Amino acid sequence: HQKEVQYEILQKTIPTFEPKESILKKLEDIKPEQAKKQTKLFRIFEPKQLPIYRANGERELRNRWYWKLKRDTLPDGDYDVREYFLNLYDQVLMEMPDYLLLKDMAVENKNSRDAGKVVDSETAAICDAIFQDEETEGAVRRFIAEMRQRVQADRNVVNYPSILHPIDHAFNEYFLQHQLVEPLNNDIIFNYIPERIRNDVNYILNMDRNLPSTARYIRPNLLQDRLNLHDNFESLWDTITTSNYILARSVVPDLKELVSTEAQIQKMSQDLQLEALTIQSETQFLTGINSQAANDCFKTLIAAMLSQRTMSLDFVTTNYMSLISGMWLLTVIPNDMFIRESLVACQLAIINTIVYPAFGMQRMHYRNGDPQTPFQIAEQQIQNFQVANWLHFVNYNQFRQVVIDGVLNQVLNDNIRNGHVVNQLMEALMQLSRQQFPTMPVDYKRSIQRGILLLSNRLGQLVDLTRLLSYNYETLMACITMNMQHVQTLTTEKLQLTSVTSLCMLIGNATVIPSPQTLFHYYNVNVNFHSNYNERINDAVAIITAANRLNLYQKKMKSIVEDFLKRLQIFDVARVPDDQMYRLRDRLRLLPVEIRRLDIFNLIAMNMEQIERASDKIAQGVIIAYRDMQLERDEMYGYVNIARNLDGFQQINLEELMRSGDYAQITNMLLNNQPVALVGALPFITDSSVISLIAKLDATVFAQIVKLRKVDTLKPILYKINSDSNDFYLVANYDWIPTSTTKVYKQVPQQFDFRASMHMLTSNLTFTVYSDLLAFVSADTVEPINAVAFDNMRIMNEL
Amino acid sequence: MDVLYSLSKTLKDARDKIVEGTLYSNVSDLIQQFNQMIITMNGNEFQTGGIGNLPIRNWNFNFGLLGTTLLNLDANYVETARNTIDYFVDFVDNVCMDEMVRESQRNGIAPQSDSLRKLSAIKFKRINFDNSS
Amino acid sequence: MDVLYSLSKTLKDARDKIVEGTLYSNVSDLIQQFNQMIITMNGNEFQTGGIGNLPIRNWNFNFGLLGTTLLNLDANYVETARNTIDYFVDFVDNVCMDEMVRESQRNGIAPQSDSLRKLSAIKFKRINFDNSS
Amino acid sequence: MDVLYSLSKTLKDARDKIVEGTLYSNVSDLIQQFNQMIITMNGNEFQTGGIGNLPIRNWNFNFGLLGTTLLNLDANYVETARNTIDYFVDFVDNVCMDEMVRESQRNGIAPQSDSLRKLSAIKFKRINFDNSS
Repeated sequence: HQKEVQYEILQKTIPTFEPKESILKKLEDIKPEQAKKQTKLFRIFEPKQLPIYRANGERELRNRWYWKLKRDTLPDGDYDVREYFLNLYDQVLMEMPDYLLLKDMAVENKNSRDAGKVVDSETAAICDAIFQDEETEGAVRRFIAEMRQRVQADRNVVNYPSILHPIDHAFNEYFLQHQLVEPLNNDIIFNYIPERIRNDVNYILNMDRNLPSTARYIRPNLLQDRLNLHDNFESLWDTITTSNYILARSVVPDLKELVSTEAQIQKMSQDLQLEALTIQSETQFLTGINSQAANDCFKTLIAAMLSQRTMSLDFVTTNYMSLISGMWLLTVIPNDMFIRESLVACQLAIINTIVYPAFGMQRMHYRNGDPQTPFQIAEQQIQNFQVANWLHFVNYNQFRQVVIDGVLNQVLNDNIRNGHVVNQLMEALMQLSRQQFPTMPVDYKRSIQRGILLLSNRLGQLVDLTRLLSYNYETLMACITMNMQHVQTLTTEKLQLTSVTSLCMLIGNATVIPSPQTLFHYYNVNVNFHSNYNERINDAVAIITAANRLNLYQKKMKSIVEDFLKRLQIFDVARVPDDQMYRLRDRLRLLPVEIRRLDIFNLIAMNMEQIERASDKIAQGVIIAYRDMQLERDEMYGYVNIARNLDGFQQINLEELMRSGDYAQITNMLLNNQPVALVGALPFITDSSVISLIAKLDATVFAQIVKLRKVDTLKPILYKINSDSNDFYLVANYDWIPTSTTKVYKQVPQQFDFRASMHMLTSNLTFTVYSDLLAFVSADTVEPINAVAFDNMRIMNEL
Repeated sequence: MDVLYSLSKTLKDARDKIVEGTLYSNVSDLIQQFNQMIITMNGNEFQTGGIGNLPIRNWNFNFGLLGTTLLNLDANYVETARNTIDYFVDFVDNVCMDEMVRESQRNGIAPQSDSLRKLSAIKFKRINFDNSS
Repeated sequence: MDVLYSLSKTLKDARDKIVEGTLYSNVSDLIQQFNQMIITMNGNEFQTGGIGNLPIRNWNFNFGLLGTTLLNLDANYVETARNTIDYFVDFVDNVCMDEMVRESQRNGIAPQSDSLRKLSAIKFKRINFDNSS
Repeated sequence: MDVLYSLSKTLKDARDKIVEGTLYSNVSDLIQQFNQMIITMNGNEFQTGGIGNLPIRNWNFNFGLLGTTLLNLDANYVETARNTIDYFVDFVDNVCMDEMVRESQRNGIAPQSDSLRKLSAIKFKRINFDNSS
């Protein structure tokens, strides 16, 4: 018992879920996305009143409207500020709409002369306050009682006025112009079903519902690979093929009207006698089950070929009845599907005790190394026409690599698509059923020559069985969207040749085909996984590209890839090895970005500076010149030491100072009183006191740097002195020019302009979005006795 | 010198590609260049001319960015960009005439005018565009 | 007139850039222009010739869009686009020969042929591409 | 022959568009072409010259891809690409001189040199770029 230990070491590096049949729920829970629809206009700013001051004076009897960033959650430090714009970037990604209908948002204008409307609830609250206050001019107050919507019921175009900031209009015009919604008719649905079902006689399809001009849909992404998973991701392609294996297994139909197994074991046990010399004598017969071997072999062979998952053969080499029926397995199903080490062990076992014995030849040794299979060596060794016609098909029996419609798929010959190759397997097996078998004991000779005529006498039932097996493989591969890439899988789904003997000796003449409700369901869950696969790539290559341009070097992109493989929902992500976890990463950052997710990153990156500099929490730098520069005048703050550029001073980055750790200049320039400008994103302190200005307060907060050796506690003062918040009389009554040492670098806001902040938005009136396009398709099926293959000739000619 | 060619290349392309009715994806990469010209050039001030009868002019740049949100460009978007291009294309004429008129004997391959010496800083190197002439 | 140059510019680029084996990102913005030509031109009908020995031909446009889903272009994608380009490039020859042959004395700068007067509507202005010649 | 023009077109554009300080969106589609040159050309080996006094040289390609993660290109990104362009542009000189020097009488329109016969396989067809000359 080392065998269960050595297999477990290989299993722990594979992300397949351990109950293997629980994957089928995880594939059928992937839903197509719901079409979004918003109810608000995406506002970042808002207009708010704010008191203003005179030159060297107090508050006058009026106010002004300014543009203020609502919800100021801006942190400090240059790394944390532009990390905040990555969480804002993802907050635009998860909530952008797929479509917009502005009539559902419109609110009545209450100041309008006639029945006029505005676009939502806040632009009616803004324009009402403009109508009331005694400052707005006559051409603006008269206007907002006269601005009009335009409904235009035909053509479905509406127009509604809006009051938005120029940044906020930029995000809203992009949502209106670029939306994913496109019209539907009966032609697009007819070009949506696959090509074989479009041109089949066994299936009957038409349209039984009108679709108006109002109907719509969205096109799910259906792009190929982009990042190759089938060459170097060996542990990662294994769990993909076992998830297509379990899906295609539950789609193939059951067998119907088999041969009664009580009268089938009875003929087999008396046609070959079971007292000769053998030691099993009852362990030869395990083919008595029909709904559990012949059913579970017919499902195994088709689902392994649709999923391109390799197979391995299980047999007992003393059982030859399990070995004769392996001659039919190899002449129908291509040898690419099997493990090479298990193919040769089954080919050599047919030949050692059957092929060579049939002609008195000496048994061969293989010296397990060559490119030549045992069928390939035994072919130019035998000069018999009837056998070497069969040995030449069976080794050059492989798939054919060629595309349809953009999908590369693996297909086979003509002679397996009809049952014509079985007419050679007859002759070849029958030929050696008369080989006199020299040196063989006649007891064991007659038991093996009669066991071959158990199979050769069933010609008409195996010609039709491989005629049905090829049709069910052909029909179900119309609903494949990804490529059928062929590569040897790390683990292997196992075949028992007992199940093949149970399939060969029990089949009847009953035709089973996939019903269209099964053909459509298998097509939906292939598109739903394939569209999920492309939408997650385009989400992962956007956050990697954003956090690189945004200079986030501590981002650690492994967490993006771990969140990538969770949302494909078929991966035990804690078992993926580390080299494929990193090889998957540097394939993501060599891909172009989708233009919808790129037109928004430019739309945010060109507006990072304006959002940051209207913040009311952070000031982005100080200067220190050690000389009594005077105090600036301002109608916002009264008197303030505000700075507006950094000219003639050394700019010293506070973040690069923090990361390096070696200061050595901030110590010198502060001990010896050097002029300096510290560029950062600090938070500040406001101050309304003349006594605190005379006491030289602002130059006493920088000695914390040299002792603590930290920058995170930097916090300077903003002198905002005026004639209402403090005791101002020291300014007004004496003759002195207000001076200070330091300035706090900060920008003033901009004020509400009505003409520059009113727009006219245009959308549709109404429509409906339909998902699940195949519900508009009526589907019927010809009676299964009358079913024909590609050559317009009936399958199951056995009746 | 390399950034003087890069100013003229994307003012030539701005009069050719930013036309009325064109699709936005045709000009989606030019506008990212033209907006990034303006950000570098704002706040600076220049002075050309002074030799011979060439008059002295002062230049000052305070402009706003272009919009990046339409699907097809309209006549508002063209006419608000033409009154920005026409100020830059007047600036480049007076820098090129200021440099063709001056000469030196020690090292003539260096820039001689006052404006082209100022454009040769590393602050202005981000305006650099393709060099295909 | 401006949209007659814009038809010929993106038929010249369609024979040059849409080649076999090329990467899709090289032609990702041309196909958005070439598909948006076709949407504007469908349903219309034209008539050229009639003066001298220049024969009368009737033009009618009913074509389908191009695919936008490959990674490298193959020989199916090229050969299905060449039999669309070859109908447009025959249309532009017969509009250009219809206009070089006509003249007026009152206002010669206006279009004179029947097809070029019809292309000067605001319906056809979305075909407009860069004007770099 | 078509892929020999396509090597020279994107080495001409690589010396023109990949400059210091330029924005990344200006060169975002050239680098996808230039990286896809390198993937096709690695592992192969060539041999030019041999006729007259033209010397025999052996060519071998083992290079790494370019980075696709900056916002503005810096002097590290330019100087690591110039020492890749300068090996390809030396290869194309010796293939073009190997072909201008040879001739045949049966079918002269076929390639004659050993390197240009090897570039005419379907493995090398993905290097194909626009054909505008």
